[PDB]
Amino acid sequence: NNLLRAIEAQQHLLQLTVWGIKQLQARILAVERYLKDQ
Amino acid sequence: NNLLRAIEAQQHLLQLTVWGIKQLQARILAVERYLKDQ
Amino acid sequence: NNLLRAIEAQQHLLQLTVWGIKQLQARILAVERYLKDQ
Amino acid sequence: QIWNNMTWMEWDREXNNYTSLIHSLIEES
Amino acid sequence: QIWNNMTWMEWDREXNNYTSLIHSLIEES
Amino acid sequence: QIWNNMTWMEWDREXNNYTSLIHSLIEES
Repeated sequence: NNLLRAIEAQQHLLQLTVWGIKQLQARILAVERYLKDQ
Repeated sequence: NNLLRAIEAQQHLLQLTVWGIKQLQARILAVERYLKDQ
Repeated sequence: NNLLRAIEAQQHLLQLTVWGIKQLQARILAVERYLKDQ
Repeated sequence: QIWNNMTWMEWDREXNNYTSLIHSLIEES
Repeated sequence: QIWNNMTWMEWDREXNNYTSLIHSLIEES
Repeated sequence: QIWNNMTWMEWDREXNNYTSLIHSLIEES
């Protein structure tokens, strides 16, 4: 039961990292586009 | 068996996040270098 | 026991990705601030 | 070894697919 | 859908909270 | 608390090392 609970919590932690990476990809793409345009 | 299968899938998800972070580190380093050079 | 050991190792891998994302968020925020200031 | 926009959209798809499978495995348990 | 600074500080809190729980679960085992 | 290039290469090594261990644990099971 502690193992299932750990996997559940780790999945939430994984989702947070996936969402964070998506945010950062969009932010650096916005910067690269700005610099290209300038 | 569902726990082993979950750990297997989570390892693939972890690898994808590691690869993504490596990509983003290289992209922001390229931007920081561009800005230094300019 | 292999499952507990795998979850332990995966937690270390998750911590490394969380730390990496925090680093990158700070780096792209520093770049966005530089560009705003310029 | 620099992923373009299409490679990032494949990354997103592969993350969604593994997440969907894991949700089912944890529920089915 | 662009997270601001406060949303990132919530992200950090939520990551700390899950990490603390997982540490306890793995120890308690 | 800003990691330099060498600290990122240690990060990469530590990620490879944990991934190698996990692969073996999941196989050995």
